[PDB]
Amino acid sequence: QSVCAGTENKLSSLSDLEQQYRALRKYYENCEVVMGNLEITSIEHNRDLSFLRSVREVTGYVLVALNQFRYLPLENLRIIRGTKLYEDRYALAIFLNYRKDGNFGLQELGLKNLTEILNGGVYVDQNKFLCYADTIHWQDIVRNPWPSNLTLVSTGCGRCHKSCTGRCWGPTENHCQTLTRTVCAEQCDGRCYGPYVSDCCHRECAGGCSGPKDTDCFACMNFNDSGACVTQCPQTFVYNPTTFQLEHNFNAKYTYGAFCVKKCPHNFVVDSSSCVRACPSSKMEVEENGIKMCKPCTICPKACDGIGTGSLMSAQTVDSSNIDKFINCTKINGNLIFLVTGIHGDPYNAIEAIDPEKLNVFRTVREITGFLNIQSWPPNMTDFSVFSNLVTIGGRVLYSGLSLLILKQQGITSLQFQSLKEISAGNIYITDNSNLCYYHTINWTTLFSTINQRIVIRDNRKAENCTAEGMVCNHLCSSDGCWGPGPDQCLSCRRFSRGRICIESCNLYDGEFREFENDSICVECDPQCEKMEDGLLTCHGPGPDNCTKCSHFKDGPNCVEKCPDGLQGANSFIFKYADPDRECHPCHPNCTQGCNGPTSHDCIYYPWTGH
Ligand SMILES: *[C@@H]1O[C@H](CO)[C@@H](O)[C@H](O)[C@H]1NC(C)=O
Ligand SMILES: *[C@@H]1O[C@H](CO)[C@@H](O)[C@H](O)[C@H]1NC(C)=O
Ligand SMILES: *[C@@H]1O[C@H](CO)[C@@H](O)[C@H](O)[C@H]1NC(C)=O
Ligand SMILES: *[C@@H]1O[C@H](CO)[C@@H](O)[C@H](O)[C@H]1NC(C)=O
Ligand SMILES: *[C@@H]1O[C@H](CO)[C@@H](O)[C@H](O)[C@H]1NC(C)=O
Ligand SMILES: *[C@H]1O[C@H](CO)[C@@H](O)[C@H](O)[C@H]1NC(C)=O
Ligand SMILES: *[C@H]1O[C@H](CO)[C@@H](O)[C@H](O)[C@H]1NC(C)=O
Ligand SMILES: *[C@H]1O[C@H](CO)[C@@H](O)[C@H](O)[C@H]1NC(C)=O
Repeated sequence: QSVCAGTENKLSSLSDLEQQYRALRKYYENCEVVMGNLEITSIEHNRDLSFLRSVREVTGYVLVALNQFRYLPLENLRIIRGTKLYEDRYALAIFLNYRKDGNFGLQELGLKNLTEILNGGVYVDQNKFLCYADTIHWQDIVRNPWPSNLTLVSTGCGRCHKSCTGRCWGPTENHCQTLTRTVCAEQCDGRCYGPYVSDCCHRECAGGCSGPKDTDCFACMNFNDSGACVTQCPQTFVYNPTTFQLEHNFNAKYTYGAFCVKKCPHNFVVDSSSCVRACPSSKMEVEENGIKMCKPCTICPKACDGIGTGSLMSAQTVDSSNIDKFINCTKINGNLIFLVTGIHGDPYNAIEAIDPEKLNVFRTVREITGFLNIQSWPPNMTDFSVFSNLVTIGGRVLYSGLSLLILKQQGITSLQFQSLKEISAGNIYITDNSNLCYYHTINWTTLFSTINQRIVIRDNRKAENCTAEGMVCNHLCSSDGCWGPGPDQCLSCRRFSRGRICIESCNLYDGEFREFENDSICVECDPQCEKMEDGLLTCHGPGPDNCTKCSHFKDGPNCVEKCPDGLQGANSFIFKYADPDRECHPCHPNCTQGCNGPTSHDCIYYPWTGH
C-alpha cells in the first residue's frame, strides 16, 4: 500500500559512491510497491540495505549489478511482475557484483519470499563470491519458462539447512526455498501451499497463499480490490433492471497498477477504466460525477493566441514563421490576419513565403473571438474552404468597425465558409474581388447579431455576370444564399439536411438506412429497428426504444440483438430468456448460467466447461 516509481538508469551510476547509496535510499526508502524497476547499482561493501525490506512487489524488473555489498536484504520481495525487462529479457538480473581484483562482493541473496516472477527470465552469473543461488529451483518461481535460454543461474560455499538440503537461499532454516507451483496437485489452477488438492490457492493468487479464499493471497495475479484479488475492477457500466439497459456504475473502480481504486492518484485521471497521466489525444479532461475523466470529443477543444495576442503580440500577420503555431487550434483568442508580406514572405531575407498546403491548418478552427482580415491569399487558391469548420467570428475586437475583410483578391471565385453561422459584432467588408461571386446571394443579416451591423460590398464580379455564367446556389437551398456551388455550401437548407448536405427529404419510408426528422435534420434510426415497408416509418426518434418494431428481441422497452446473456449486474450476472414473442424476461435467480424460462427447473449451463 506504499507506492513509488522505479528507475531506468540500468548500468548508469553516480561517480560519487556516497551519493549513489543516498540516492537509492531516497527512492525506495519506505516503498512497499515499486511501480517500475528496482535498480541497485554501484553500491560499496559496508552499507546497510535494510531499508530495502520494505519492498514487497516490483512491477518492472530488479537489477543488481556492479555492487560490492555482501547480503541482499529483499527478504520481503514476494513478486516481480516483469512488465518491463532488463535487456528485454530478464525480470531479475544479478551480475558482476564483486570488486575487480579484490575481496569484496555479493555473497548471499535474501530472497526468502521471492516465489513469483510473472513475466520474463532470470540472469544470475558473473558473481565471483555468490553462493546458494544455484541451489534454487527457478522453474518454480518463473511463471513463463520460455525460452529456457533466458533463465540462467550459475555458481567455497556453505551448506543448506538439513530441513531442505539442495534448495535454499542461505544456511538459515527459514531461508530454505519454498516451492509453490511445481509441488502442486493437477487440480490446482496456479499455485498452492502444499502437495494436496485442498492446498490449492485461488485462481487470482500470485506467489502463493495462506488460505483458500481470494483474500488469502500473498499477491494478486491481476488486481487488488479492497483486499480481494480479482480479475477486473468493478465495471464502468452495469445493467439496471428498471431501465432495461446498462447504466453508469456508481460503484465503478479504476485500475492503478495492480489496484482497483475509487479515486485515481494525485496526478492521474480516469480514461475509461484506467488511471492515467493524461487523456489520450481523442479525449478531453472533464468533471463528471465528481471525477476527473477523459470524455471522447465530437477534434478536441484547444484555444490559441491570434495575431496580436499573447505569444503572437509582435506579429502583424500569419506567416511561414508562425503558421505551424496554430496546429490543431479550435478557438482563436484574438485576430487572424493575412497581409501580403505573410503570404509572399521575403525570399531575399530568407523568410519563406507561406506554403499554401500549410493553410489547411485552420480547418480545425471553429471560432475567432476577434476579426478575420484577409488582404492577401495564395494566387492559386480559389476559396477559403480551409475555413470550412469556421462557425463564429466574435468581433470582440474590430478593425475600424470591421469584423470580416476580404480585399483585392483576384484568385478567389467563391467564399465557402461552409459552417459560418455567426458574426457577433462588427461590419463586413468584401470588396475588389472581380472574380468573386456567390457573395451577393448571401443574406448577411442571418449571420449578424444586432441592427447596428452593416455590410459593404463593391467591385466584386457583378451579380449578373455570374448569375448568367453558371454561378448559382443549389435549388435544395434556402433563400438565404450559399457560399459557393453544391448543396453542402449553403447557409440554411430549404427542405432537410443530412450532415452538411441539404436534401429533399429524409429516408423516412425508404433508403438503406431509415431515418426520422428532428426539426428538418435527418437522423438515422437505431440499428435494432426493423426496416418497415409500404409507407411505414421505421422509427419516431433515436435509440432502441423509439422503433416501430424490433428486428430481433425486446428487453423491456428496448430492441436488442439478444436478450441479456450474462450481463454484468450490480450484484450478479444478469440472464434472461425470450418468450415465443421474442420478449425478454428474467431467469430464476438460481440459474447462474442462463435459462429457457422462469422456472427453477429451466436453468441451462455453459457448454464450454469441463472435459
Ligand atoms: C514472507 O511472506 C509471508 C507471507 O506473506 C509474510 O507473512 C512474512 O512477513 C514474510 N517473511 C519474511 C521473512 O519476510
Ligand atoms: C538464447 O538462445 C538463442 C538460441 O540460439 C541464441 O541465439 C541467443 O543468443 C541466446 N541468448 C542468450 C541470452 O543466451
Ligand atoms: C490488497 O491491498 C490491501 C490494502 O487494501 C492489503 O492490505 C492486502 O494485503 C493486499 N492483498 C494482496 C494479496 O496483496
Ligand atoms: C497551390 O499551389 C501550391 C504550389 O506549391 C501547391 O503546393 C498547393 O497544393 C496549391 N493549393 C491548392 C489550390 O490546392
Ligand atoms: C426517443 O424519442 C424521443 C422523442 O420521441 C426522444 O426525446 C428520446 O430521447 C428518445 N429516447 C432515446 C434517447 O432512446
Ligand atoms: C494536435 O493533434 C494532432 C492530432 O491528434 C496531433 O497529430 C498533433 O501532434 C497535435 N499537436 C499539438 C497540439 O501538439
Ligand atoms: C434574410 O434575413 C432575414 C431572415 O434570415 C429576413 O429579415 C430577410 O427578409 C431575409 N431575406 C430574404 C429575401 O430571405
Ligand atoms: C463580365 O465579364 C466577364 C469577364 O471576366 C465576361 O466573361 C462576362 O461575359 C461579362 N458579363 C457581363 C455581360 O457583365
